[PDB]
Amino acid sequence: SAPGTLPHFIEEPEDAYIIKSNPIALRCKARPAMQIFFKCNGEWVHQNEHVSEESLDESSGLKVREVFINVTRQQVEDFHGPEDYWCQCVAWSHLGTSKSRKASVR
Amino acid sequence: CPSVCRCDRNFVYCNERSLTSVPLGIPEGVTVLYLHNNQINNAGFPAELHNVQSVHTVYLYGNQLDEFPMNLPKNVRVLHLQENNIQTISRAALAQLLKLEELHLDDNSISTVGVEDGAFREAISLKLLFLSKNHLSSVPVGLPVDLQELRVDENRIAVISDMAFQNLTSLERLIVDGNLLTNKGIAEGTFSHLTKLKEFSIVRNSLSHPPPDLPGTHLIRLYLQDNQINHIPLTAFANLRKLERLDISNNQLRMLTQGVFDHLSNLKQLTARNNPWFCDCSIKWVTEWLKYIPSSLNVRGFMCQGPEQVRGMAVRELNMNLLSCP
Amino acid sequence: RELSCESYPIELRCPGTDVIMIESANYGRTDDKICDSDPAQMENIRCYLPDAYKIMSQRCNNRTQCAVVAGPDVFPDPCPGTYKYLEVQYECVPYKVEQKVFLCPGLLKGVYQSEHLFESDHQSGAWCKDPLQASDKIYYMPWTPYRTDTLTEYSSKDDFIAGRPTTTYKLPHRVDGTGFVVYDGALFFNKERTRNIVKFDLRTRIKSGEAIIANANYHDTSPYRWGGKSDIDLAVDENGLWVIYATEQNNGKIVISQLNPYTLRIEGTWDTAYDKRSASNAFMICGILYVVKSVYEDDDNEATGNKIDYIYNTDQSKDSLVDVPFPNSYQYIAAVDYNPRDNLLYVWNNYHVVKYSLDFGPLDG
Amino acid sequence: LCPGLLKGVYQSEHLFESDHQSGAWCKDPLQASDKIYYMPWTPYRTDTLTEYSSKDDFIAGRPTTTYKLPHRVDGTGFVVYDGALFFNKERTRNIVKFDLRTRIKSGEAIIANANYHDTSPYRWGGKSDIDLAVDENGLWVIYATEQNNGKIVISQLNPYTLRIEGTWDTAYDKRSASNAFMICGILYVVKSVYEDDDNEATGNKIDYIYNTDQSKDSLVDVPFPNSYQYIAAVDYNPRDNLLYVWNNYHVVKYSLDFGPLDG
Ligand SMILES: [Ca+2]
Ligand SMILES: [Ca+2]
Ligand code: NA
Ligand code: NA
Repeated sequence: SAPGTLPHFIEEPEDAYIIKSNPIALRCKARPAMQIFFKCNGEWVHQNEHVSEESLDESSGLKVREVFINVTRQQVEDFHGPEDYWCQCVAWSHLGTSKSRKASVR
Repeated sequence: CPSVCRCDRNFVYCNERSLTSVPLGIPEGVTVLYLHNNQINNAGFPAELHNVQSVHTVYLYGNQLDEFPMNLPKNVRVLHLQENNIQTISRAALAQLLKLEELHLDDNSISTVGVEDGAFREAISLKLLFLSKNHLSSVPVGLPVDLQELRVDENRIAVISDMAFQNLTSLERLIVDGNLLTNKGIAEGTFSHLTKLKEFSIVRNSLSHPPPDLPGTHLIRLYLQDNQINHIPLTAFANLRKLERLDISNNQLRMLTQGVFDHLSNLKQLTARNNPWFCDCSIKWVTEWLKYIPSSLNVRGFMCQGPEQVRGMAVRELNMNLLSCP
Repeated sequence: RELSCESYPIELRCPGTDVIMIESANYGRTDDKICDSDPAQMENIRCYLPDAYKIMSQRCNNRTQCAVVAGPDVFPDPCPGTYKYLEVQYECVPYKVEQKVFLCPGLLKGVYQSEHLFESDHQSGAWCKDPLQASDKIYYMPWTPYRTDTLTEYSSKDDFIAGRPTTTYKLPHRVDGTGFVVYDGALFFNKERTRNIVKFDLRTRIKSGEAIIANANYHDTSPYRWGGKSDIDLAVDENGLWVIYATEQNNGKIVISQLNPYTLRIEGTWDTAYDKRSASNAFMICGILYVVKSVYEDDDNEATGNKIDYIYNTDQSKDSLVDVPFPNSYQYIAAVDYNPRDNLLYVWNNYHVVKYSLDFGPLDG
Repeated sequence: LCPGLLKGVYQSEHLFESDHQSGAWCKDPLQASDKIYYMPWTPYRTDTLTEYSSKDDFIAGRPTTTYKLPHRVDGTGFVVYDGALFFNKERTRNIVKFDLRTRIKSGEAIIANANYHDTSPYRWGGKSDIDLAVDENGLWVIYATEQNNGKIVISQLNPYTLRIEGTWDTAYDKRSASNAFMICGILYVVKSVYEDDDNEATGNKIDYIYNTDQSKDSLVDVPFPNSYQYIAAVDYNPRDNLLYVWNNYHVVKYSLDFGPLDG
């Protein structure tokens, strides 16, 4: 009876900025989602780093999932890539997958 | 010869020209076609490109695609479709390229559901296949029978089915590194049916012990790094009589059961750096084995972590005959 | 001693006709009270740059006056979000320069056969020695398509023939082509499916930088005659580090640019008339390009090659057509690289690992 | 004074596991005191010497005093001779003499044609181009010249006048060598296998000896103990007749065996 579709992002990752060595975490929300994982600078992030929260929104009908990942100062300064420390998020569904905004940590 | 594109001898250069569609004026004497780093979409593909039989290599990496391209040249062997956004793969789009051998699909948005049932199997001459840095939850079922090199690494694979590796008897190299795979996720004797397998690597995964039932008929290289292996069973390495390279470094191993490397006669190298090797009575076989080992086999990585008295030391040499142990 | 705050050029001068002799150079922060900016940037007083002495030595030494711009153009950034300063101590020594090692040998005349090592298993490959470091270490990277990522070190010349490797470096990004070089204990290997040059320090075994070569063709787009994703060659000479590539703006012709080994930036761009696909290989000597043209396996109605037919100077910005005989005992030429210390060519030609002797003229210009 | 010719090196003492991967430690042989001089090695940052009262204070971590050096130190070639520290200056071929009692510099000697700053160091490197050794004969300088084609060159240096009192050239290469130590004017070259060198499996033994009085070289096969792989520095003390070896992060002391085979 429920409608099946691709994951639609509610809270897309916004560009974070490190201040006085205080680690700031990134926010991500998608629906319909069952598995949410981050892809930092072209490569996947470990499962232990991800903190899942499947909070059902009173407004929306389908299942909502929220995952947070911490980005420390040490992870940024040791990174010697060509572009800035960009973070992208991918959500899973019964039909396919969808990608969100590239949030750059500076 | 097109106006916007500048051709050179037997090559066509459409790369980095901000094109949204493939040019019309394509000669019948061109071998390699370059169309990479453009804004070419799945809809912007003329059918006259399919008629050009002379073209065998096509480059379309770093573009803005959504599905596998249609009306690609009829006699193409190598195809490059990486760093774009292909989500869907279809049976009809691969039936047009019957002579396709090498195929690259890296950094794409390829999902397990998006891929049509037996789409890859339609391309009968396909030997080399690359599905790296994609969003694959598992291994597809419809895989070519004559497929030689299957690379499906850096994805989100947690489960592998026994029927997923069917008819792939002629596969040599199999790469599945950088996934959320586990010993529960792997089926009972799924890799055992691949007799022609020469290389197998599962590095940066979550494996609690090496996968049971592996082919020892043609296997030479076996890589198992950054996993959570607690122990290795006696049957896990048995019958692998043709193995030359073995690597079990960056694991969580304390003690190895004696007679585990007894069936590996052809072994030319073994790597076990960074491991919490608790040195007790169980390491007395390792020290002796390393002493009278032939020059042809190198073994490095064995270093003591526990206790504090023998901490940091090398398993290769014993002091005062392993203390009061014998 | 001389000091200067961030983004300000430092002025060094010796009285009379004397020469500056750098003793200690540190681009960072040791004491917080020196610079006056914002206290949020003075919080970290543990900033150090080991390469600072090597940078200043190339410029300030042998000269009477030197004005170095202390910024991201000459000095690479050690830590982000911290105000930096340059603490340079120096003495006043006479105007005596050191010869032969830094000096130009002359305009090339003949490329002859020197040594024949081993007939390696890999057909396409490359091997080069570190010219800056006075050691008998031989690096070894055998190229395999879509599988290259391991550098193999060797202690001496005897260990390279017999087959005794010292250590193997695990490279994170895959290698694209036979254009690999080593400069002052670091590898400038080119990245797979990209136009970026990955800098990897051998001492620390970690990545230190990645530079994007502007408009450069990559991944079999504009490789050499034999192909093999050799779109970018990395040459080292008396001038420094150089990048041999090809752009579509120059219509597939060879484009040469000087790259800084510390800051990882382009310090001048030069365009040539010769096509990269027509060329077999290229090597730099005293800022002069030497284009190789040779015969390969499977050539229909052709015998032309085994010669140096194109030369391009960077200081003069003028090109000429030459006819210097190049040795082609084997057909499949993979990589050709020059070393200023030994003044010999490091050539990989169809499985075989060979070394080539060089001859020059009595006047360069 | 001469105990004899070296027969075999064996494990004796294990003090503590330091946080530094490289360095050296030595005791003053001329002064009859239980003072231990500690030296942690850091690239382009070494400039402090730490003093310890006794053996018990060295393990627990109780330092007596720290001397502030006027110049940066290069390599792991640290040695103490009659209440004065002898060290190699950074980016220079100069031994620098620093008296511990007065806490001021007393001299600087220029070692002729000596290679410096990672030009000709040991197998692991770390700017160990110049190493200092003390024996029954006196003070010695272990280095390498380009005239000898990168091979080990040993010279006797006066601790007072700061001048070369004889030059000796050997056949062994310094980069091939791991560490060198002098006993009764005889050089002992150590060959060892290091960390991250997974290809290596060869035994760590002493394979080269050179006498100064006879000016003749011989090839030996003395087994050297290698509990760890990163051997930083090896120094000899004539008073206790023991080796001060810094292997990896750990700090150890080795026992020596002597023979009567000597002219
Ligand atoms: Ca070259
Ligand atoms: Ca020593
Ligand atoms: Na090269
Ligand atoms: Na010393």
